[PDB]
Amino acid sequence: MNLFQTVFTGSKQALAAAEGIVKQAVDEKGRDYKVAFPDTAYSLPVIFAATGKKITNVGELEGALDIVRSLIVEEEMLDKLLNSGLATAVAAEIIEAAKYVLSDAPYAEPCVGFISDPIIRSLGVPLVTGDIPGVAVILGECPDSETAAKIIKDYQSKGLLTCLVGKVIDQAIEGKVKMGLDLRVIPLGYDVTSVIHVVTIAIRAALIFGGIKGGQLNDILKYTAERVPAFVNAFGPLSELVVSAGAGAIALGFPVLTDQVVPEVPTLLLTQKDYDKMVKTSLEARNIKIKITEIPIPVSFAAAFEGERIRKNDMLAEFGGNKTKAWELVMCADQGEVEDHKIEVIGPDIDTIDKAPGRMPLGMLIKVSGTNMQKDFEPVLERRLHYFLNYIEGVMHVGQRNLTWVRIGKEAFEKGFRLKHFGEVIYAKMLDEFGSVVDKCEVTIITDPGKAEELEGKYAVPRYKERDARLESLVDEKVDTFYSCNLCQSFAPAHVCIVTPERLGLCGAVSWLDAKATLELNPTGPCQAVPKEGVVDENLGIWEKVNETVSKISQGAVTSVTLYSILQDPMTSCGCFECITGIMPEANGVVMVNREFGATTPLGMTFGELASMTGGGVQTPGFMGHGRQFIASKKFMKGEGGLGRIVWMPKELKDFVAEKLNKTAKELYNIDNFADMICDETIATESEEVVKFLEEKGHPALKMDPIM
Amino acid sequence: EKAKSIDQATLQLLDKAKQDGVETVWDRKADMKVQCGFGSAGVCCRNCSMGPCRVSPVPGKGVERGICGATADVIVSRNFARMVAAGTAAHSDHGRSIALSLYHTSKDGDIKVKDENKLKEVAKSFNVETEGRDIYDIAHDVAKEGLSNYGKQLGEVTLPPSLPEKRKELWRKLGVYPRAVDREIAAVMHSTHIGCNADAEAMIKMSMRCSLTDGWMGSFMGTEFSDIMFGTPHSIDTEANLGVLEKNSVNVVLHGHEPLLSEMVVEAASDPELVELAKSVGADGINLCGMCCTGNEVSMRHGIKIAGNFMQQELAVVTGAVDGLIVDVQCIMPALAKLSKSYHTKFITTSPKAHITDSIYMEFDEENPLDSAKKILKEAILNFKNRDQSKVMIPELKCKAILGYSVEEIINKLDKVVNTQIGPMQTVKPLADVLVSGVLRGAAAVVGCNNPKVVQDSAHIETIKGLIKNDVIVVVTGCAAQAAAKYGLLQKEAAEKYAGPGLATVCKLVDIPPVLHMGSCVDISRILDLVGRVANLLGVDMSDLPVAGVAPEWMSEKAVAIGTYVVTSGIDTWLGVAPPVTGGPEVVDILTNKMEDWVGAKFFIETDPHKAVEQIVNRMNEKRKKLGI
Ligand code: SF4
Ligand code: SF4
Ligand SMILES: [F-]
Ligand SMILES: [F-]
Ligand SMILES: [F-]
Ligand SMILES: [F-]
Ligand code: NA
Ligand code: NA
Ligand code: NA
Ligand code: NI
Ligand code: NI
Repeated sequence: MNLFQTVFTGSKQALAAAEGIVKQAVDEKGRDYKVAFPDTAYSLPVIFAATGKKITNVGELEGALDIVRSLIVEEEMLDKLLNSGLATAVAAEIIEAAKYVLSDAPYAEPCVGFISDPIIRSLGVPLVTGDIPGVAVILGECPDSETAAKIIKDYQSKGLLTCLVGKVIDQAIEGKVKMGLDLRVIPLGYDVTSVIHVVTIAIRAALIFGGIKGGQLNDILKYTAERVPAFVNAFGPLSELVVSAGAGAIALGFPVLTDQVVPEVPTLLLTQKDYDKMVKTSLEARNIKIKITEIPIPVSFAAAFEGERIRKNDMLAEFGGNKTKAWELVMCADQGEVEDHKIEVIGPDIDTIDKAPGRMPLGMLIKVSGTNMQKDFEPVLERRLHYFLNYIEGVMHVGQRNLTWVRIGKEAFEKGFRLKHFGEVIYAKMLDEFGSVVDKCEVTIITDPGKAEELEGKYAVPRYKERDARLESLVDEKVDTFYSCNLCQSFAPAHVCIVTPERLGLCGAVSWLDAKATLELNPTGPCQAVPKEGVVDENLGIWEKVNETVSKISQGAVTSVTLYSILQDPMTSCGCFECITGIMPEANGVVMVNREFGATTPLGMTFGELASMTGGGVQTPGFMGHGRQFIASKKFMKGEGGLGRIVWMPKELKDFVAEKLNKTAKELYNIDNFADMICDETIATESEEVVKFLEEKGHPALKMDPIM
Repeated sequence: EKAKSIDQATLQLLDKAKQDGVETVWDRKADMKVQCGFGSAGVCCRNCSMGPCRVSPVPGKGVERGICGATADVIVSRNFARMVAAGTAAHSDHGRSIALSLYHTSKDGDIKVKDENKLKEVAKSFNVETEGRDIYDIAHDVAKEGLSNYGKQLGEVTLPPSLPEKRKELWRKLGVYPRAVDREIAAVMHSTHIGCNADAEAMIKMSMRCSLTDGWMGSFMGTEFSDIMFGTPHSIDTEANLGVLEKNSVNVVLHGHEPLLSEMVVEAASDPELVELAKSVGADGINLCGMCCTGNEVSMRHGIKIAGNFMQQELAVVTGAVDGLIVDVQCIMPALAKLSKSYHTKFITTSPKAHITDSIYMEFDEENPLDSAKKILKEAILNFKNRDQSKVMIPELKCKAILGYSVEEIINKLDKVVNTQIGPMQTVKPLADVLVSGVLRGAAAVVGCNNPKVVQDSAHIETIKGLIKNDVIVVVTGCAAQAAAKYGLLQKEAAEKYAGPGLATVCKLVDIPPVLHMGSCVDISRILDLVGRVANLLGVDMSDLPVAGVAPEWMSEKAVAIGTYVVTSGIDTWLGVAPPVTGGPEVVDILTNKMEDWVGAKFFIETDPHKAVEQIVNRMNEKRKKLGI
């Protein structure tokens, strides 16, 4: 049968029933008996919202059938279907009203029956605050008492209000669920027409909170659709009458999810036969997001857990550093190339290793499918992995791509932590964070040595090379806009990073193109655009609008910033810099120490000691925190003298930047042996010894201008 | 007495044309006065020098048969056939050039592959391997296999996947399954020779067989390959009508059809030398404007402004602001050569397929396409020095329009209303559902030309406005689409303005206008791709869906071929201009009745658009009842 005729037929059936019971009314009690619901100032709310007229006696109830007849034009056009759906609703209020005129107490517990106005007020304010995210009008019969309780307890757990009508009330009491207003589980009645008692919840909610007047029906329907979050779940075989009632929910704005095969209408009438995932489709169909995403991992998850410090004596497993090859990757993929919620651990898990803390390789492959996802968003999704994982109690994550470093603790394993939980966090958070641009997620955590090698140079390296290639072309002068990120104000409140093409974010994981993309996904996000205007000095990089926005975002703690200078008004540093640059006056230059290097530097300090002299969002002259790729930058210390100031690095920093740095040296008319002139820890580590090394090699910094 | 147009800018310039003393297409239609009723009925034949013969369109009276013995039905059906053969050939050579350009794509060449995903998907339809192969070896293998669809003498032809298998086996049993494109054009031309076919049914069946090589091959490959090389269209904003011409900019108007030239002119209009040159002659910049299909082709992909449609091409020159009129082939009124003698406009022909006397021939070198477009554009920019700004009259009338609605983009837009945990993504299911449910009563394609027999754009606008009022979503191509663009229907605001309740709801949910501009007239293949996808998704054939096509103001033989393949594919077609068929009653019964028993659709000839809208709605509801929706 056609869907319009299926609604019309039920609408006529609804009318026919109302004529029958209102005929019982006029015979037992005459046309002059009081008609009223308990504790309601709005008489018959559906009839009141439509026509602004109150119904008091039986003669008026009988006369209100003309309303249902006027709403029931049988023409296959969308508006006539909604009106016909309203007709079924009005006839439901009529039938229900007659129930209360033939019996003084027609409903007896466990069925609540009609809802009084004071309960509307008690229940309305948390609907405005969203403390109850939506209301779930579930009617019909589930194939199994277990499958019904499974669903109502799911809704109950989300905090939202669920209302039962039909056989499910008997299935829910069988399923051990407990009803009550404080339990947010209300049974209306066994008859189909008692759905009108949740419909009168939303309508009376408009008349009280929205302050709209009776008879402003189209303004009511706008309030019910936009404000009150309702959705109806129809289970079991669907009669023509209940399908008609479903049209009424469409009229108020409520999507109708069902398990019965039915002619679907997008965002309005849908079939979901997988009961386990029915709650998810319903919440989405009503655009309902729960305040806290569900996490299957047992260990605690919160933002406060980030930044926790795990020492060698408390760690269980360590991945990354200069010790192991560990990488993470996020790449866009086709819809058929990924299976949703597919978690795979290839290699030794944490249960296999029962010995002392050891080091495993770690390759985190994250395949994502999206309708509007594109290749320019992959670094944005990769960035959140650091913030996703560190939130988990007992695990620590730093680094960016293949230079990552992960530590898991002994507490989480004693609490039953598994590598399977890694994908469970990434799967749920990627959806919650990016619920508009992401369709499916597939996570594969690799501790296998072969597959880690068989997935680094094959999918991880080419995605990085193409990534790092798109920035190599750009120069700060070519662009007209810089970006400001404040994500790390969680522990450095006065700190703001200004990302440029030639000055990457000091974490290394945020680029100028990355910061441009984060703004496209999140306009209310951390990264914000800053136009290159009001330039006062190009050599050191001082911009008037940059000083305007830094003062605002830092809440007046910073007044002026120079981008390409570390002595005059330097940009602050947070606490996630991969390397540190420190001023050495003896060598007329600066030294650079990386996080992984643990011995002393000629400044008489270690990286942990230098890190205490730069971070915290404090304007520190002579010290800066910066990423690894910023070393070979043309604009790196351009005011002081560029890369020519470096005189001391660890050997690991040399070998990693040998290709990138030699080229920037020749670009500044420095002989290709410039990477070799820099001193390292296999030569000398004290200024007394290093100075004579710099006098032997003929370092270009020695014959430069004094830095200060 | 009768109005010449419903567009004000069109009327304003028409008054200037009278003042300047120049001829227009309206004036020449008037000079023709009462046109010969024989040729208007199709009962005149000139297929041999025994004639010209003319038989009476009224059966039983006058001369009955031609000298060779051909009846009125024989003469009409043969004349109808050669129209299809012509329109087929028009789209044929169009797609053949596009396939040849694809064969000559290179990594570093002027023509490249821009939509790798589409090429890989099209290659699967031609059984061309794609795994691990260079993307240009693939494109060449696809081009070769597509070119074989034009002249293969052995084996079967390759047809798109969205063509329902029910319809293929229907064609096979009816005997109209297509062969090679050029091979069918020759076949129709053969049987229409004197002393060959003399049976209306067999003659029409040949015409239907010919038209299939257009919609599902010539026009289809042309569109698919045009997307591969230039980019698949996506939703994009533009301005339409003659107000897009700027007085203080170099106005270069691209008229015609073949998109390679206009695609190269777009890229040539960004060459710093050519940008600096327009500034050196005193202008603000280069203002590219398109007309007709080459204007549609660049607007769908690059949002180039649409100057106007068919019967406006003369009026663009009358503004006195067109510095260059660069044309290729198809639907370039030869009057432009005489008209532009009265203005500084340089009227430049570029294709050896369409030389025009007294024009400026600048052959578009397809072996150096970008260099060649630059050479043509530079001539247009230099001609700006000869403009007389005192005689310039650019009407202050232009409307915003959204277009770029390819099948991929409509599917992409429909994904928004798909529940993440329920339905499938990247399908046409959302559209099928609103049709099955009845929220949308149906879908109607409104295509076609302009024709002086109809108030220009008036039948387009009334047909479209009436269909969207009855909750029938409307897709448009070609000059009808550009007529919707000018009027202001290609706007999301047009939903609450003109649409019925169901269409207005779908428009808000999908974030689309009630009228979807699906591109040029070879891009009608997108409509078949769409409808066929809905039929396949619902397990039915295309004759079973509530769909319809309308040609309210058609003129070209291309439209007759287009209308004929739309019907043979299974879609009812309404014509707003009577084709020359009234003389042969058997031909009339075939096109308007017996056609139903053959392919599940038939032609409708209705000149009142409001009546046509009734018929379309009623026929849709009729088909809906048969299907149970
Ligand atoms: S290092 Fe800078 S760009 Fe990166 S998250 Fe911290 S404040 Fe933002
Ligand atoms: S084909 Fe026959 S009717 Fe036609 S012009 Fe020739 S002789 Fe005459
Ligand atoms: F009851
Ligand atoms: F961090
Ligand atoms: F002029
Ligand atoms: F040719
Ligand atoms: Na295709
Ligand atoms: Na001229
Ligand atoms: Na018939
Ligand atoms: Ni930071
Ligand atoms: Ni930091």
